[PDB]
Parts: sequence; structure tokens; C-alpha cells
Amino acid sequence: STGSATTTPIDSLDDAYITPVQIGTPAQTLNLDFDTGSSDLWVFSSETTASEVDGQTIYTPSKSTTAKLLSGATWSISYGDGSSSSGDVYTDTVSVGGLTVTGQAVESAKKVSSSFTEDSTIDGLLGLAFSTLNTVSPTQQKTFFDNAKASLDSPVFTADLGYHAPGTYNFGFIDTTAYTGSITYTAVSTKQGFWEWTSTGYAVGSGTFKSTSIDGIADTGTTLLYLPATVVSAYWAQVSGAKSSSSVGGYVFPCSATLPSFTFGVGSARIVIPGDYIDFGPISTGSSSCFGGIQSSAGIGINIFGDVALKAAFVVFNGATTPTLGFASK
Repeated sequence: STGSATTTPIDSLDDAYITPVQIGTPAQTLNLDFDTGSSDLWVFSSETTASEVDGQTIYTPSKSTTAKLLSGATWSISYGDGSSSSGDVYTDTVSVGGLTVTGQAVESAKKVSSSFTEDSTIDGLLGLAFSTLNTVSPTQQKTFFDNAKASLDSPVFTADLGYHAPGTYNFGFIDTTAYTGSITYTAVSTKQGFWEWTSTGYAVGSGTFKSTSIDGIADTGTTLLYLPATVVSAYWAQVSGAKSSSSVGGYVFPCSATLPSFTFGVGSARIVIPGDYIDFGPISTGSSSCFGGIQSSAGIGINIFGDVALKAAFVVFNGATTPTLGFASK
């Protein structure tokens, strides 16, 4: 089997991407944030505290003939941005792009933090990291990918995120029309439950490439590119008037600037992030200070190749017995 679904930016900045997902029978379609940095499939639901729902579409298990309470199971998750959610668990039929899993754990939120409530466009998350990170207790549950894997034509999914445009998540096949050149594969460590890999270095604009190992994660659920302070300082030093602002919470730059590109290494291959991908616009409406898309990881504990990086590539998440990541230009 295979599946193929379009993913759409939630706003003009590409702050996140939403992908329609069918849950239950008859189908209830929710728009979920596919997140390769977490491992829970959770949704706004009929159980979510009413004051914490503001425009989201909800999953109502009582209206699904295939929903079953997963008795005694609870979940609770905290993300890198400080957001959180928790609740109970149903099993139900879940389909993405024509690919169906029966008996998928659908984590129904009873509570969500303010950042979720305030984002009316995101109806929940679909985790695509390793199932070792799933938070369901007392019986950990599998991701949609892990449950689909044995049925897929190839045990892979691909992320093809758009810059200010829709893109695609495919399951079970590699669309050889969707990228240019060849795919470079690189090793993955699953020790922390992430798609963790080591970049071979970076360049700023037309500058020379610096060969250096940068361990980090491929995380579709993170907007920006978070790298070591040395790398980030080297990038922003090439932008007149850029500075790190403790009041704003990262590097800002004059909105009048033209940003340089940023290149990262994948083995001997190179992915180039155009400068415009690094512009996240005014820090507040009407400001002439703009927020940078490359930020320091120093206060995180991990480097994160988020959407800023991943949208410059066609990315293969190879879930074979020995997982690997692949990157191609596009």
C-alpha cells in the first residue's frame, strides 16, 4: 500500500503545515500537524475542555462506529516550545492520503495549553518520530507510520514541504519526479527516539564550506533551524544590523536586509536554503525589525533541522530495520 497527502502552510510565514487526516467511521477529517519530532497522534475532541477549544475541528469518538476506548490509557506530552496536552485514548481507523490503519491509538485531548487553543488551524498532531517516545501509559502505543509499515510497499515516508506553498507527505514510496539529482542517505541514531543524524558542515552565502559535524534532528514540527551558537553567529555576522535580542528571544535583522543563503552538508552533498526562507517577517505587526529563521540551539540541548531546513529538500525518512535519512535538492 501507499498514501499521498498534501500538506499546506497554516499562514503566510510557514509557521507550520497541516495535512488532512480521516479518523473514524464515517470519516471525521481533521487537519493535523505531522511532527517527525514526536510520537503521539492526538486530537482536539468532544472531551477537550470547552474553554480550550477556539475554532478547531474536533474528533467525536461517540459518532464513530469503529472507535473503542483504550481502557485505562492516558497520555500527557510537553513540547520543546513549552506547549502541552493530555487526555485519554481511543483506538480507531485512521487514513492519510488513502493509506488506512485500523486500530490506531487516537489520543483524545482533555486539556491543551494556550498555544494550541490560540491556533484555530491545527486540530492536533500526528507524530512520526520513533514509537519509543510515545507517551501513552501504561501501554505505550505505536505511531501511524509504525502501524502502517508492514503494509507499505517500502518502509518509508517522505516530506516535501513547500516554501509559501503546499507540499506533500508520501507513505510507502519515493516519488522520483519530486526531486532533482540523487538522494544522499545518512545514518540515523534512534537512541533519543528522534530522526537524529550528523550534518557534515555548513556555508554562509557564497562563503567557503566549513567541514564540521553537527548532530541534530530532522523535525517537521519545528518551524526554524536551531544550530550551535558559533554557526548561527557566523551566519548573522553577514547581515548588516543583525543582532541577538534577549527581549525578542533570538536574532533579529533589519527588514530592509537581503539575507544570504545557508548551506548544510549531507555527506558529500549540499542542501542550500535560500535567504528568503530565513525571513520570518516583522517581530510585531508594522515593525522594521524582522525575526530570523536560523537561531541558536544553545538553550535547547539539541540542534534541530526544522522546517526552514527541511523545506529546502526532498527528505526521505527510511524506517527499514536500520533507519536512515535521505536528502535531495528539488
